[PDB]
Amino acid sequence: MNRGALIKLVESRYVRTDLPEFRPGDTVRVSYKVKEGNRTRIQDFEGIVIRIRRNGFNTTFTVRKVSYGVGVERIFPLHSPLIQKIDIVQRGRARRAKLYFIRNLSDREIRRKLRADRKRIDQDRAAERAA
Amino acid sequence: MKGILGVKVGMTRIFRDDRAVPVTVILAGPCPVVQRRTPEKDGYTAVQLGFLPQNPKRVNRPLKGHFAKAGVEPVRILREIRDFNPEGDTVTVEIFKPGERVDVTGTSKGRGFAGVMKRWNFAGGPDSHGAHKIHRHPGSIGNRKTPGRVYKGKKMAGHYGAERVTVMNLEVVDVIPEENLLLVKGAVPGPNGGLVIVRETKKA
Amino acid sequence: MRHLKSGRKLNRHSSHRLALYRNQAKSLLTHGRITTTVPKAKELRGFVDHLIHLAKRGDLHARRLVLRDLQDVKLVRKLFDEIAPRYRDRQGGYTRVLKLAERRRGDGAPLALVELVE
Amino acid sequence: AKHPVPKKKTSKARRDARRSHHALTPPTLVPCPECKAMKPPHTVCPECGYYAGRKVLEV
Amino acid sequence: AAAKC
Amino acid sequence: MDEIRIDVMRASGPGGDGVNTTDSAVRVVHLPTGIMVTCQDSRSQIKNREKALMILRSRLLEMKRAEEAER
Amino acid sequence: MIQPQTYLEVADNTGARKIMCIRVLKGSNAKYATVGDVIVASVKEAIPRGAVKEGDVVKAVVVRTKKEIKRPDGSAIRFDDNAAVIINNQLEPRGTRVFGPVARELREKGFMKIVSLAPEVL
RNA sequence: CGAUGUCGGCUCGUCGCAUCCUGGGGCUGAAGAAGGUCCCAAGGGUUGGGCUGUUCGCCCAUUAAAGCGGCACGCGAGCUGGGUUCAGAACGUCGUGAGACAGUUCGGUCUCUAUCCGCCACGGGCGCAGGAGGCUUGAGGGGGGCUCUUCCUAGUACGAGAGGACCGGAAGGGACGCACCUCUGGUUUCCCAGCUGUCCCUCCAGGGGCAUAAGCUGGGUAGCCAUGUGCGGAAGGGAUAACCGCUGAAAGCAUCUAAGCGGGAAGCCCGCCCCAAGAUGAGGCCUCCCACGGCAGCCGGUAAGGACCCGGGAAGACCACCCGGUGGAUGGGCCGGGGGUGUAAGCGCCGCGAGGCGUUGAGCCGACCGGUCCCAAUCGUCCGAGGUCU
RNA sequence: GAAUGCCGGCAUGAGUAACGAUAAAGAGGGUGAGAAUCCCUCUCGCCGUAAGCCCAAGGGUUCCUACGCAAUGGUCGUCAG
Ligand SMILES: [Mg+2]
Ligand SMILES: [Mg+2]
Ligand SMILES: [Mg+2]
Ligand SMILES: [Mg+2]
Ligand SMILES: [Mg+2]
Ligand SMILES: [Mg+2]
Ligand SMILES: [Mg+2]
Ligand SMILES: [Mg+2]
Ligand SMILES: [Mg+2]
Ligand SMILES: [Mg+2]
Ligand SMILES: [Mg+2]
Ligand SMILES: [Mg+2]
Ligand SMILES: [Mg+2]
Ligand SMILES: [Mg+2]
Ligand SMILES: [Mg+2]
Ligand SMILES: [Mg+2]
Ligand SMILES: [Mg+2]
Ligand SMILES: [Mg+2]
Ligand SMILES: [Mg+2]
Ligand SMILES: [Mg+2]
Ligand SMILES: [Mg+2]
Ligand SMILES: [Mg+2]
Ligand SMILES: [Mg+2]
Ligand SMILES: [Mg+2]
Ligand SMILES: [Mg+2]
Ligand SMILES: [Mg+2]
Ligand SMILES: [Mg+2]
Ligand SMILES: [Mg+2]
Ligand SMILES: [Mg+2]
Ligand SMILES: [Mg+2]
Ligand SMILES: [Mg+2]
Ligand SMILES: [Mg+2]
Ligand SMILES: [Mg+2]
Ligand SMILES: [Mg+2]
Ligand SMILES: [Mg+2]
Ligand SMILES: [Mg+2]
Ligand SMILES: [Mg+2]
Ligand SMILES: [Mg+2]
Ligand SMILES: [Mg+2]
Ligand SMILES: [Mg+2]
Ligand SMILES: [Mg+2]
Ligand SMILES: [Mg+2]
Ligand SMILES: [Mg+2]
Ligand SMILES: [Mg+2]
Ligand SMILES: [Mg+2]
Ligand SMILES: [Mg+2]
Ligand SMILES: [Mg+2]
Ligand SMILES: [Mg+2]
Ligand SMILES: [Mg+2]
Ligand SMILES: [Mg+2]
Ligand SMILES: [Mg+2]
Ligand SMILES: [Mg+2]
Ligand SMILES: [Mg+2]
Ligand SMILES: [Mg+2]
Ligand SMILES: [Mg+2]
Ligand SMILES: [Mg+2]
Ligand SMILES: [Mg+2]
Ligand SMILES: [Mg+2]
Ligand SMILES: [Mg+2]
Ligand SMILES: [Mg+2]
Ligand SMILES: [Mg+2]
Ligand SMILES: [Mg+2]
Ligand SMILES: [Mg+2]
Ligand SMILES: [Mg+2]
Ligand SMILES: [Mg+2]
Ligand SMILES: [Mg+2]
Ligand SMILES: [Mg+2]
Ligand SMILES: [Mg+2]
Ligand SMILES: [Mg+2]
Ligand SMILES: [Mg+2]
Ligand SMILES: [Mg+2]
Ligand SMILES: [Mg+2]
Ligand SMILES: [Mg+2]
Ligand SMILES: [Mg+2]
Ligand SMILES: [Mg+2]
Ligand SMILES: [Mg+2]
Ligand SMILES: [Mg+2]
Ligand SMILES: [Mg+2]
Ligand SMILES: [Mg+2]
Ligand SMILES: [Mg+2]
Ligand SMILES: [Mg+2]
Ligand SMILES: [Mg+2]
Ligand SMILES: [Mg+2]
Ligand SMILES: [Mg+2]
Ligand SMILES: [Mg+2]
Ligand SMILES: [Mg+2]
Ligand SMILES: [Mg+2]
Ligand SMILES: [Mg+2]
Ligand SMILES: [Mg+2]
Ligand SMILES: [Mg+2]
Ligand SMILES: [Mg+2]
Ligand SMILES: [Mg+2]
Ligand SMILES: [Mg+2]
Ligand SMILES: [Mg+2]
Ligand SMILES: [Mg+2]
Ligand SMILES: [Mg+2]
Ligand SMILES: [Mg+2]
Ligand SMILES: [Mg+2]
Ligand SMILES: [Mg+2]
Ligand SMILES: [Mg+2]
Ligand SMILES: [Mg+2]
Ligand SMILES: [Mg+2]
Ligand SMILES: [Mg+2]
Ligand SMILES: [Mg+2]
Ligand SMILES: [Mg+2]
Ligand SMILES: [Mg+2]
Ligand SMILES: [Mg+2]
Ligand SMILES: [Mg+2]
Ligand SMILES: [Mg+2]
Ligand SMILES: [Mg+2]
Ligand SMILES: [Mg+2]
Ligand SMILES: [Mg+2]
Ligand SMILES: [Mg+2]
Ligand SMILES: [Mg+2]
Ligand SMILES: [Mg+2]
Ligand SMILES: [Mg+2]
Ligand SMILES: [Mg+2]
Ligand SMILES: [Mg+2]
Ligand SMILES: [Mg+2]
Ligand SMILES: [Mg+2]
Ligand SMILES: [Mg+2]
Ligand SMILES: [Mg+2]
Ligand SMILES: [Mg+2]
Ligand SMILES: [Mg+2]
Ligand SMILES: [Mg+2]
Ligand SMILES: [Mg+2]
Ligand SMILES: [Mg+2]
Ligand SMILES: [Mg+2]
Ligand SMILES: [Mg+2]
Ligand SMILES: [Mg+2]
Ligand SMILES: [Mg+2]
Ligand SMILES: [Mg+2]
Ligand SMILES: [Mg+2]
Ligand SMILES: [Mg+2]
Ligand SMILES: [Mg+2]
Ligand SMILES: [Mg+2]
Ligand SMILES: [Mg+2]
Ligand SMILES: [Mg+2]
Ligand SMILES: [Mg+2]
Ligand SMILES: [Mg+2]
Ligand SMILES: [Mg+2]
Ligand SMILES: [Mg+2]
Ligand SMILES: [Mg+2]
Ligand SMILES: [Mg+2]
Ligand SMILES: [Mg+2]
Ligand SMILES: [Mg+2]
Ligand SMILES: [Mg+2]
Ligand SMILES: [Mg+2]
Ligand SMILES: [Mg+2]
Ligand SMILES: [Mg+2]
Ligand SMILES: [Mg+2]
Ligand SMILES: [Mg+2]
Ligand SMILES: [Mg+2]
Ligand SMILES: [Mg+2]
Ligand SMILES: [Mg+2]
Ligand SMILES: [Mg+2]
Ligand SMILES: [Mg+2]
Ligand SMILES: [Mg+2]
Ligand SMILES: [Mg+2]
Ligand SMILES: [Mg+2]
Ligand SMILES: [Mg+2]
Ligand SMILES: [Mg+2]
Ligand SMILES: [Mg+2]
Ligand SMILES: [Mg+2]
Ligand SMILES: [Mg+2]
Ligand SMILES: [Mg+2]
Ligand SMILES: [Mg+2]
Ligand SMILES: [Mg+2]
Ligand SMILES: [Mg+2]
Ligand SMILES: [Mg+2]
Ligand SMILES: [Mg+2]
Ligand SMILES: [Mg+2]
Ligand SMILES: [Mg+2]
Ligand SMILES: [Mg+2]
Ligand SMILES: [Mg+2]
Ligand SMILES: [Mg+2]
Ligand SMILES: [Mg+2]
Ligand SMILES: [Mg+2]
Ligand SMILES: [Mg+2]
Ligand SMILES: [Mg+2]
Ligand SMILES: [Mg+2]
Ligand SMILES: [Mg+2]
Ligand SMILES: [Mg+2]
Ligand SMILES: [Mg+2]
Ligand SMILES: [Mg+2]
Ligand SMILES: [Mg+2]
Ligand SMILES: [Mg+2]
Ligand SMILES: [Mg+2]
Ligand SMILES: [Mg+2]
Ligand SMILES: [Mg+2]
Ligand SMILES: [Mg+2]
Ligand SMILES: [Mg+2]
Ligand SMILES: [Mg+2]
Ligand SMILES: [Mg+2]
Ligand SMILES: [Mg+2]
Ligand SMILES: [Mg+2]
Ligand SMILES: [Mg+2]
Ligand SMILES: [Mg+2]
Ligand SMILES: [Mg+2]
Ligand SMILES: [Mg+2]
Ligand SMILES: [Mg+2]
Ligand SMILES: [Mg+2]
Ligand SMILES: [Mg+2]
Ligand SMILES: [Mg+2]
Ligand SMILES: [Mg+2]
Ligand SMILES: [Mg+2]
Ligand SMILES: [Mg+2]
Ligand SMILES: [Mg+2]
Ligand SMILES: [Mg+2]
Ligand SMILES: [Mg+2]
Ligand SMILES: [Mg+2]
Ligand SMILES: [Mg+2]
Ligand SMILES: [Mg+2]
Ligand SMILES: [Mg+2]
Ligand SMILES: [Mg+2]
Ligand SMILES: [Mg+2]
Ligand SMILES: [Mg+2]
Ligand SMILES: [Mg+2]
Ligand SMILES: [Mg+2]
Ligand SMILES: [Mg+2]
Ligand SMILES: [Mg+2]
Ligand SMILES: [Mg+2]
Ligand SMILES: [Mg+2]
Ligand SMILES: [Mg+2]
Ligand SMILES: [Mg+2]
Ligand SMILES: [Mg+2]
Ligand SMILES: [Mg+2]
Ligand SMILES: [Mg+2]
Ligand SMILES: [Mg+2]
Ligand SMILES: [Mg+2]
Ligand SMILES: [Mg+2]
Ligand SMILES: [Mg+2]
Ligand SMILES: [Mg+2]
Ligand SMILES: [Mg+2]
Ligand SMILES: [Mg+2]
Ligand SMILES: [Mg+2]
Ligand SMILES: [Mg+2]
Ligand SMILES: [Mg+2]
Ligand SMILES: [Mg+2]
Ligand SMILES: [Zn+2]
Repeated sequence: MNRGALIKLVESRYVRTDLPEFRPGDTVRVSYKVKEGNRTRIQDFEGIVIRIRRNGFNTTFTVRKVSYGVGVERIFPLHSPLIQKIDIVQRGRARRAKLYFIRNLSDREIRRKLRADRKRIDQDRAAERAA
Repeated sequence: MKGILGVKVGMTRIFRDDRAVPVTVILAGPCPVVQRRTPEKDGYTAVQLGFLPQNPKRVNRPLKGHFAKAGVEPVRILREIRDFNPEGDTVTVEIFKPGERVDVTGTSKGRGFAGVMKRWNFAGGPDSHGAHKIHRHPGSIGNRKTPGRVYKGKKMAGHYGAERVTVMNLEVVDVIPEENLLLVKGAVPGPNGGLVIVRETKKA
Repeated sequence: MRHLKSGRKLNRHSSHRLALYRNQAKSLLTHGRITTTVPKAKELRGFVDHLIHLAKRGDLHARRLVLRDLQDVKLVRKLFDEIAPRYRDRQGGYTRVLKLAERRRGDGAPLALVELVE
Repeated sequence: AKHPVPKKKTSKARRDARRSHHALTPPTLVPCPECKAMKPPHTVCPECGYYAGRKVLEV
Repeated sequence: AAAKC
Repeated sequence: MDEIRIDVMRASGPGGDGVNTTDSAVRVVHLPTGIMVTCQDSRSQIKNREKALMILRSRLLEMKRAEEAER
Repeated sequence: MIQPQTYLEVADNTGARKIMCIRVLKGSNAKYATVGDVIVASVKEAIPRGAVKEGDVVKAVVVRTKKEIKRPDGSAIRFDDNAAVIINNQLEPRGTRVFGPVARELREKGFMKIVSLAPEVL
């Protein structure tokens, strides 16, 4: 038997492909299905991806945003069915895979360290030219 | 009572009604009936299941005879499921349906010689304030001249794990019969690749 | 516990263990066959096979990679020009450990030969 | 600690009962198929230098 | 060594 | 005495193995008012219990005399 | 994960600025408080002339934690501070404004006035 | 008195019951709710802080409750040493003085090696009348045993109101236990990268050592883990305690009792989980070998089998256990995937330059999931029945 | 037959603690009856206000060369104060 294969076979019915690739440093908008008392509504959470810990189906990414003077971080399963969509808001470029250090940086400092990833910005604009 | 032999494949989680559900996958079947214990012949009721086919070049003549009386290919494991008389000649994952509760029996992970802190969750000792070479020690093990001895069953360092453990009342989250797979919610004793036993729960 | 842990420790701290593997690599690659203790011989196969596989690649990058462990340009030159050609069609398994019959007298240690294969 | 110490001399009987586990097992030896000498299995013959049916070292 | 006083 | 609790315990200070092991100290508590008197003046719980009750009574009395005098 | 000695910011306008948890009001001996649990606390730091003053022993519900909160859907949420809203023994907030985001767990635990007052629920 | 180490704390508990809680009750000056009092009951539970060396006690905030005692006031060959309990010093006090103090004050050496019993783990031997490979019965042990809130019933019964049930039915907790690593969060001694100083290779470039037993720093797989996850306390059957009865004499009445029967506890037996046939009372079942040769014994060579040796293992201190040993995927290599790091070197281009851009998510790359006989588990050896009597 | 007697011998603890700084080793070649431990070469590591060098005190042949390995050397020894 191939145990890893079996596990992947169990997870295959739950894997998503509809979501855009992003990298730590990218500013992203996760549209998330939330229940509140009775109904379910879609709440937006937009922030800088500070982390993607990969484990195949079990990959999760962590998005950080300052919200009314308070920094909030929110961890999402990358293949959650609660995730309506993820919009790339902006392409930042980092020099490492985890950006925990931006938790102790000022606004202008984060602006300086994670700059516009011109290359992957142009790749984005060159795509969608698939008319 | 209904049972089946299995292999612990690994863990992961699925989503069910917008809930992430931790699961342990088990490769249960298929388990051919090799022997049936009956009140007349053996004094009790049980079914000896086989599991995992074996290299016939690795099965001695006593065991080959045991399989020949059954008409079964040589197999790696024989385990009885007590008080279980399956209808046919083969026991498969289909004996369980999603939503049933099961007890799973595995062989725990072996800690080897285990400290009193790991084995019994003792508090150990202080790490400063004068503590003298007793940070992970058990402390006193008794009284004085009365009784002048240590009780049997006293909690002490020693081997820990690699032991039969039965976790009970696990939700069967899914059955995938084409792959002989079983999904139980929660944790199951032992390593991946370890052999397990899945019986119908005794809770109610 | 040691569950699923790869790698002997050989009663050496981290920098001494790495230097041990490098020195045995320099000697194996130098003489083609060395005698050492059975546990050392077994751990060397992996360290040396990897170096010979990079030699089989032959690019400047592999040579620079191999030099980090071997340091000797003349030895690396022998690794690339004389040794790696012998293994061009061999899929790993460039080293062989056979065990000797007589234990070392001063400490009883079991010995083995390690050699490059034909 | 407070210096533990043997309470009684161990008797000849008790001392020698502790040693009932100390006898050496003789070395496992097989004949070399090349030169018929007794050597431990899975080692190169130290007498003729053969292993796996061929010469591996000089002796 | 502490004392029985 | 039914509204008086008497506590006995180890005293403080010198005494060696004596002070370590003897319930010579006494606390007497007037349960209605809550006021307490303590005594470890001697080595004897009995003498200390007596002196404690003496002082306790003398203090309650001075309270009762003070109320009637304010009245 | 709040416990006795833990300092919490006050996310309301009661006058209190820092409160120190002295008790987790969750049973006989709960070790930890998280979002939506009530605590008893000492008011360690306050602005002048507020409703509560330094020294007051108050109740509050924890609204934000630096230890992330796990949710049945597999997600989690984490805040930059540990914050609480000071309440009365009837669970109603004692201030009139709630500063900063609060955890959606407060809703499902019957702190609806607080959830209402909060500028964002996460 | 040729030494029985003395307070408190810590650790580890175990027992008693005169019971703090929880369960069951009778009486009540018991309307309800909440109490009081006594009876049964020791299964489980019995919080975190401030003060003080404290025990004790007070206080804060909670709790179902914050029980009381025994065990050399349990436990210093288990720890501590704040106190007590030597030698220094000082205050008060006493003494002419030297000195003295259940008076105070600051300080003041707590001993690596366990022989026997006991305890926790693990083997070796023999036994269990043939010799073997499996699978098991469970005598008898052990584990476990807590409890709260809210809601519905129902704002009903009860009560002037305030308040506010029984019974039954839901949901959610705290602490504890067992297991687990998918997620969360740790570690991850060399898996990747960045950085300084110095010395070296080989001058540039690119690298190596050392700065810890990782030089430092940012990260980090598997594993091992809790702060994370799953699950447990039962349900149910039986016999009881206090207590309440049915029928019922003695004793025309009465009586729970003398004959008989019922109900009745978190407790008792079983039930659940784990160990267990050295259970010498050594059990049961399925299967395999078989009357060998030589003077209830001996000795050889064998059978079924097993061991030795070897490659290993989420098994493990050794031992054991488990798997594999070329008819082989057991380890190592190699290969693919995962995963980590985060875009190698070299070259080209821009800049005076530090650098930047491109090639490029590149290069490197532990353990994870697989594949592949490239390397190594070569070749073998030794044990091992012939079955007592009735 | 006892004096924690005296002198000596031999047991037990026990194949147990330990083998004296955690600066660190690996291989190849030589010698020899015998080599982890001696010699040689290469690689590695450690000290470098020292763990290098020179005096004085003290020690008194421990210096050099050959030949040796019973004991001394905490193992071994072909080596050595
Ligand atoms: Mg997996
Ligand atoms: Mg910002
Ligand atoms: Mg920049
Ligand atoms: Mg770019
Ligand atoms: Mg198997
Ligand atoms: Mg298992
Ligand atoms: Mg585990
Ligand atoms: Mg311990
Ligand atoms: Mg623990
Ligand atoms: Mg444990
Ligand atoms: Mg502790
Ligand atoms: Mg503690
Ligand atoms: Mg601790
Ligand atoms: Mg420490
Ligand atoms: Mg000390
Ligand atoms: Mg100690
Ligand atoms: Mg220490
Ligand atoms: Mg101890
Ligand atoms: Mg004692
Ligand atoms: Mg004693
Ligand atoms: Mg006794
Ligand atoms: Mg195991
Ligand atoms: Mg074990
Ligand atoms: Mg268990
Ligand atoms: Mg359930
Ligand atoms: Mg499903
Ligand atoms: Mg399958
Ligand atoms: Mg099993
Ligand atoms: Mg361990
Ligand atoms: Mg360890
Ligand atoms: Mg491995
Ligand atoms: Mg390594
Ligand atoms: Mg060591
Ligand atoms: Mg070492
Ligand atoms: Mg060693
Ligand atoms: Mg180093
Ligand atoms: Mg060399
Ligand atoms: Mg060698
Ligand atoms: Mg060696
Ligand atoms: Mg080149
Ligand atoms: Mg490399
Ligand atoms: Mg060999
Ligand atoms: Mg050998
Ligand atoms: Mg030697
Ligand atoms: Mg030696
Ligand atoms: Mg000690
Ligand atoms: Mg001691
Ligand atoms: Mg000590
Ligand atoms: Mg000692
Ligand atoms: Mg004696
Ligand atoms: Mg002795
Ligand atoms: Mg004697
Ligand atoms: Mg004798
Ligand atoms: Mg003797
Ligand atoms: Mg003995
Ligand atoms: Mg003898
Ligand atoms: Mg022994
Ligand atoms: Mg022998
Ligand atoms: Mg009294
Ligand atoms: Mg006293
Ligand atoms: Mg005092
Ligand atoms: Mg005195
Ligand atoms: Mg006394
Ligand atoms: Mg006096
Ligand atoms: Mg104020
Ligand atoms: Mg103030
Ligand atoms: Mg003030
Ligand atoms: Mg407020
Ligand atoms: Mg704020
Ligand atoms: Mg005495
Ligand atoms: Mg004596
Ligand atoms: Mg004596
Ligand atoms: Mg003595
Ligand atoms: Mg007790
Ligand atoms: Mg009673
Ligand atoms: Mg009471
Ligand atoms: Mg009660
Ligand atoms: Mg009651
Ligand atoms: Mg009532
Ligand atoms: Mg009333
Ligand atoms: Mg009552
Ligand atoms: Mg009564
Ligand atoms: Mg009890
Ligand atoms: Mg304080
Ligand atoms: Mg205190
Ligand atoms: Mg106190
Ligand atoms: Mg006191
Ligand atoms: Mg109560
Ligand atoms: Mg109360
Ligand atoms: Mg208390
Ligand atoms: Mg005591
Ligand atoms: Mg006590
Ligand atoms: Mg004590
Ligand atoms: Mg001590
Ligand atoms: Mg003590
Ligand atoms: Mg003692
Ligand atoms: Mg003692
Ligand atoms: Mg002791
Ligand atoms: Mg003692
Ligand atoms: Mg002291
Ligand atoms: Mg002291
Ligand atoms: Mg003295
Ligand atoms: Mg004076
Ligand atoms: Mg006088
Ligand atoms: Mg005077
Ligand atoms: Mg006078
Ligand atoms: Mg005086
Ligand atoms: Mg004094
Ligand atoms: Mg006194
Ligand atoms: Mg004093
Ligand atoms: Mg003083
Ligand atoms: Mg003092
Ligand atoms: Mg001092
Ligand atoms: Mg010591
Ligand atoms: Mg012993
Ligand atoms: Mg004894
Ligand atoms: Mg014993
Ligand atoms: Mg045995
Ligand atoms: Mg028998
Ligand atoms: Mg027999
Ligand atoms: Mg058998
Ligand atoms: Mg059984
Ligand atoms: Mg039983
Ligand atoms: Mg018995
Ligand atoms: Mg119970
Ligand atoms: Mg109602
Ligand atoms: Mg009604
Ligand atoms: Mg009302
Ligand atoms: Mg109810
Ligand atoms: Mg318990
Ligand atoms: Mg556990
Ligand atoms: Mg685990
Ligand atoms: Mg994992
Ligand atoms: Mg993890
Ligand atoms: Mg993690
Ligand atoms: Mg990891
Ligand atoms: Mg590396
Ligand atoms: Mg480095
Ligand atoms: Mg450098
Ligand atoms: Mg350079
Ligand atoms: Mg260097
Ligand atoms: Mg250096
Ligand atoms: Mg160093
Ligand atoms: Mg440092
Ligand atoms: Mg690190
Ligand atoms: Mg980390
Ligand atoms: Mg990890
Ligand atoms: Mg892990
Ligand atoms: Mg674990
Ligand atoms: Mg936990
Ligand atoms: Mg639960
Ligand atoms: Mg009944
Ligand atoms: Mg009648
Ligand atoms: Mg009647
Ligand atoms: Mg009767
Ligand atoms: Mg009855
Ligand atoms: Mg009735
Ligand atoms: Mg019951
Ligand atoms: Mg219960
Ligand atoms: Mg069993
Ligand atoms: Mg058995
Ligand atoms: Mg018999
Ligand atoms: Mg018996
Ligand atoms: Mg038996
Ligand atoms: Mg049997
Ligand atoms: Mg039999
Ligand atoms: Mg039977
Ligand atoms: Mg065996
Ligand atoms: Mg092994
Ligand atoms: Mg293990
Ligand atoms: Mg073993
Ligand atoms: Mg051994
Ligand atoms: Mg071993
Ligand atoms: Mg063995
Ligand atoms: Mg087996
Ligand atoms: Mg085998
Ligand atoms: Mg073979
Ligand atoms: Mg074999
Ligand atoms: Mg393989
Ligand atoms: Mg492989
Ligand atoms: Mg296989
Ligand atoms: Mg290996
Ligand atoms: Mg990959
Ligand atoms: Mg990747
Ligand atoms: Mg670039
Ligand atoms: Mg490049
Ligand atoms: Mg470059
Ligand atoms: Mg470049
Ligand atoms: Mg230029
Ligand atoms: Mg840049
Ligand atoms: Mg990659
Ligand atoms: Mg590799
Ligand atoms: Mg790869
Ligand atoms: Mg590679
Ligand atoms: Mg895994
Ligand atoms: Mg193949
Ligand atoms: Mg042979
Ligand atoms: Mg004599
Ligand atoms: Mg005499
Ligand atoms: Mg004498
Ligand atoms: Mg003498
Ligand atoms: Mg003599
Ligand atoms: Mg003598
Ligand atoms: Mg003598
Ligand atoms: Mg002698
Ligand atoms: Mg001796
Ligand atoms: Mg001896
Ligand atoms: Mg030994
Ligand atoms: Mg010993
Ligand atoms: Mg030892
Ligand atoms: Mg020693
Ligand atoms: Mg020593
Ligand atoms: Mg040792
Ligand atoms: Mg040092
Ligand atoms: Mg040493
Ligand atoms: Mg050190
Ligand atoms: Mg050093
Ligand atoms: Mg070493
Ligand atoms: Mg070397
Ligand atoms: Mg060497
Ligand atoms: Mg050498
Ligand atoms: Mg050599
Ligand atoms: Mg030597
Ligand atoms: Mg020699
Ligand atoms: Mg050496
Ligand atoms: Mg030399
Ligand atoms: Mg210098
Ligand atoms: Mg001189
Ligand atoms: Mg001299
Ligand atoms: Mg001389
Ligand atoms: Mg000599
Ligand atoms: Mg010698
Ligand atoms: Mg000699
Ligand atoms: Mg001589
Ligand atoms: Mg010597
Ligand atoms: Mg010697
Ligand atoms: Mg020495
Ligand atoms: Mg010689
Ligand atoms: Mg000399
Ligand atoms: Zn031969």
